[PDB]
Amino acid sequence: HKILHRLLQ
Amino acid sequence: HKILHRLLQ
Amino acid sequence: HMLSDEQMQIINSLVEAHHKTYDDSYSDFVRFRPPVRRLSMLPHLADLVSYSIQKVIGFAKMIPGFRDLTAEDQIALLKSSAIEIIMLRSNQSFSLEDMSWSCGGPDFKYCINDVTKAGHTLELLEPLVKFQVGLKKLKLHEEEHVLLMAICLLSPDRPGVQDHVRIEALQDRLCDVLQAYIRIQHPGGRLLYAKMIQKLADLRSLNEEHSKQYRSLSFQPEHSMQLTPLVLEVFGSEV
Amino acid sequence: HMLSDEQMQIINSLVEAHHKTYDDSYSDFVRFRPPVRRLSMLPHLADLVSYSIQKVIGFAKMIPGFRDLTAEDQIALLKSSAIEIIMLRSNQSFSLEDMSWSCGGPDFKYCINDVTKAGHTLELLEPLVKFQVGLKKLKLHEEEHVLLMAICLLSPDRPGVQDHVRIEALQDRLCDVLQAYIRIQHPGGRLLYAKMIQKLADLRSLNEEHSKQYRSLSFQPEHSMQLTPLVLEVFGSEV
Ligand SMILES: C[C@H](CCCC(C)(C)O)[C@@H]1CCCC[C@H]2/C(=C/C=C3C[C@@H](O)C[C@H](O)C3)CCC[C@@]21C
Ligand SMILES: C[C@H](CCCC(C)(C)O)[C@@H]1CCCC[C@H]2/C(=C/C=C3C[C@@H](O)C[C@H](O)C3)CCC[C@@]21C
Repeated sequence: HKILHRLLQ
Repeated sequence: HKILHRLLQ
Repeated sequence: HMLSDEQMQIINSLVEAHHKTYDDSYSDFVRFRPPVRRLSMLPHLADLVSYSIQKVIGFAKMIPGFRDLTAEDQIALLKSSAIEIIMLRSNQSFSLEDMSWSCGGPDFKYCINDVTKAGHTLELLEPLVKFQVGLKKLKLHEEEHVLLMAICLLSPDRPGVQDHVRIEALQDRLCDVLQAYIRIQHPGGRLLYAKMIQKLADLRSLNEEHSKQYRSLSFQPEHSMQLTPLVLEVFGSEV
Repeated sequence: HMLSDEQMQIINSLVEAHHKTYDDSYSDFVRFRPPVRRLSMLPHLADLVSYSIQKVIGFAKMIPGFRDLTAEDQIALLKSSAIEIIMLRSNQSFSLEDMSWSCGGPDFKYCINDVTKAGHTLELLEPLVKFQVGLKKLKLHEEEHVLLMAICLLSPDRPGVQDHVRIEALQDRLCDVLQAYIRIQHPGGRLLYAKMIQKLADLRSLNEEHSKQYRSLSFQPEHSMQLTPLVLEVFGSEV
């Protein structure tokens, strides 16, 4: 979930 | 390596 | 009767958040991989979906109370609902006059033959367009469309969620706003709240069919290599 | 002295394979995500690299004897050598007159400021271009350029390989062809075989610097999401 997690700031 | 493997037919 | 201050700000917040994450000019579509008309449309449509996922996450982070759930539930609600929110938001571009999504010129006018050129069968396309013409006929105000999106995202019946209580509470505060809004600012629709909740069940079924066809695609490596990293993360099983 | 029949067919096979996988018109570049001139060039250049990886795999599958290695060694040789073959093949588009790669018009003319707009520092760019002008000055025939690519791919000093004997044998049959070719069909270069083998060491060092900077990029999720699935597979650790 790397990207999704960062995209949720 | 799913894609690389298929790309080597 | 009336809306309270808190139901006001929730409407204000969801409408602003939608305007910040939906561009009616579709001008970023010129940054995608171009369309081609063997699955020729798949790179452009993968880019489009991937762009839209970034937008729904933005909407999501601005839904009052969403930011308060744990990171797990936010990811859990986003992975399973994104395709449904994308189908909802895409109603803003769906024209009855041609049954296509008209995001610009002949380039970004997506008809039914372009969806099939992205590796999707009529089993998905046939109820998807019927959902679009059914949704379009409702002639929803801006506030109802945006309330429907947030209610959809906040369904507690999604795989992964753990705060069944906290997210079921937000989704009900949101339905309370939508039910109030229709009472105050929408005559000519006593069953409008029922036909909308109806659409949420329609989406559950469209979500299933799309995720079945995606699963097949994501195991054909020559096709999964056409997707983006975001698409592969959001629609792939990763718990 | 002369080339044998077998050294002939190996030259014939590698030159045909290169013509099948290198398009001097760069016409598929209009299918990439367009360039932008915050890392604006990264989507276009990721697409370009990803396209080039598909091409090197094609070249690889047509190198006589490569198809005979196990699938593991083919993957092992391709994952660690691809960036080097891409740097080699990109010499065909590198112009001395402007120190850029000129793949078409002002759109696909990649200068030094565009490489940095793809998140790569001068530590990579400074020896990379010096490798390009050093390689360009060699004025290699078609056969030598293609023999150099195959020799590079077939280095037994790569992580993952298991048939140290079988791939070290192919790489030496290939050097024997290249050494013979220069003897027969290339006067004005007694050290040409030595300066070429020199370039293979130059690439080892460029490969290190690029894979260091890529590693940093692939852990910044906002950047890794700009890459393609092929790029992430070829350049990521997956044993
Ligand atoms: C078939 C294909 C997905 C294939 C890609 C994978 C492999 C991931 O399935 C779509 C099916 C349903 C979701 C959104 C659909 C549409 C959205 C339109 C929008 C334009 C504007 O309204 C802004 C919106 O955010 C998106 C209409 C065209 C069809 C798709 C893209
Ligand atoms: C910096 C960037 C990679 C950034 C993307 C990640 C994140 C994966 O590092 C490249 C660095 C060195 C490899 C090839 C370079 C070039 C190749 C040119 C070719 C055109 C034609 O000759 C056909 C060839 O196959 C490719 C010149 C421009 C720079 C790149 C693309």
